[PDB]
Amino acid sequence: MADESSDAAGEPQPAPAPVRRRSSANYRAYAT
Repeated sequence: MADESSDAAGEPQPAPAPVRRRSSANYRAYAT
């Protein structure tokens, strides 16, 4: 494409959901 706005004019991709760190950051802090 020529313009960088084709992302919205064409097919927009679904945003990935962020993972929580309440169990991954507290569990890794005890080991590492």
